[PDB]
Amino acid sequence: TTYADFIASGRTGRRNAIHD
Amino acid sequence: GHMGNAAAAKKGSEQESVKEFLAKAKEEFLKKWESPSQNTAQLDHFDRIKTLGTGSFGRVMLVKHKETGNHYAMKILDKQKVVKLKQIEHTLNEKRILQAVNFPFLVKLEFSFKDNSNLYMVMEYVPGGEMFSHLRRIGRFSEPHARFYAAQIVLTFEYLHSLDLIYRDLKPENLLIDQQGYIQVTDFGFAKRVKGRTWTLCGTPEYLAPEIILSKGYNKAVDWWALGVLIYEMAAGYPPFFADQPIQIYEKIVSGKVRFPSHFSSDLKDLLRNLLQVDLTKRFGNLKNGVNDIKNHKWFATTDWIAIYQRKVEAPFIPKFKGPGDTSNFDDYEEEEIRVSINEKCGKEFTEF
Ligand SMILES: C[C@@H]1C[NH2+]CCCN1S(=O)(=O)c1cccc2cnccc12
Repeated sequence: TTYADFIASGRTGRRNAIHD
Repeated sequence: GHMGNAAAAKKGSEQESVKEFLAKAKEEFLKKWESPSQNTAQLDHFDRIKTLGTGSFGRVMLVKHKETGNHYAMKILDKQKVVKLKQIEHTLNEKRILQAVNFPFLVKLEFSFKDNSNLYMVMEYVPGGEMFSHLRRIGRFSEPHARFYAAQIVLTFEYLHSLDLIYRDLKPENLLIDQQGYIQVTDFGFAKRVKGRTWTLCGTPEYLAPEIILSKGYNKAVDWWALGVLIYEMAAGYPPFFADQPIQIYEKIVSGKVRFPSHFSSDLKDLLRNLLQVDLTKRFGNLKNGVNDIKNHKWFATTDWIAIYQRKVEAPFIPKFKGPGDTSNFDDYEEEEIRVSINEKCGKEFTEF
């Protein structure tokens, strides 16, 4: 499911900006 | 047509009154922009309590003013580290913006000063924590709850754009919730005052507009794209474009395809298709009717824009508040000393601070 895909992405935590 | 005479007259008058407000707001902004305030307090006026946040930017600490007992959030930047990370201009610009703007959903800079080692921006303490935390905990916001927050961002961008400020840093991580449940925008390091186009690759992958990814010159329409991403994430619990790695995220962003959860209303999907519009000639917020295409959209039909601005709407969610100085809505961080060298560092660079 889409939710499961989101969990699998590894990008559920706070996201850094590009420069970081 | 869609409106009878009374509704059309009321809307027209409302839109003209926005123009009048923005003209005065610009006059006031430009006075402070041209003559910025400096050196309005010093370090020993404050007790340092606890670290509220950290990053490459430095840290933000909860502090207490010794005389009043008022709490504030003090951003501490090491002048030498700012220089090393090539952030002099961004740091000066952030402080200049913060001391010049005035809007109910923009955090107020209450004091600023510097010493031999550091720069200090003392802001109102916003005790409800990041929208991010609440969103990940609750999972997703109902459409009315998402709409309440979205309306505040719409008004805030209407204000900033009128000042020729592009924001470029919208995401739930950068939005705080105050004691009344309203939003505070705090970070202005990526904001830029430009009337036309600009070219810097900056922002957060999930929130980047296609024209940024594609190395185009771009304009304030990138903020309206980012609003679409934010509304989607608030209402779904996850953003519209995600993947293991940024490159794959960018492919999806530029593709012109977005999919929606089955619980999204038709009104919400129509708004999002018009915000998450890859074709700049068609994106809401970027057409002849400007911000009115957003404010007058069916998804916002129940929104009383003036009541939101006046903070007279009852918020759908109030963060737990155990009193002044309570930090329970923020994470715990390792506490580090605050060194003030006996020798001034990077003085010329930061004369304007
Ligand atoms: C700069 C960091 C970066 N991470 C994203 C969120 C913004 N913060 S913060 O939560 O530490 C914060 C910044 C400014 C004013 C605040 C006022 N009250 C609390 C925290 C405050």
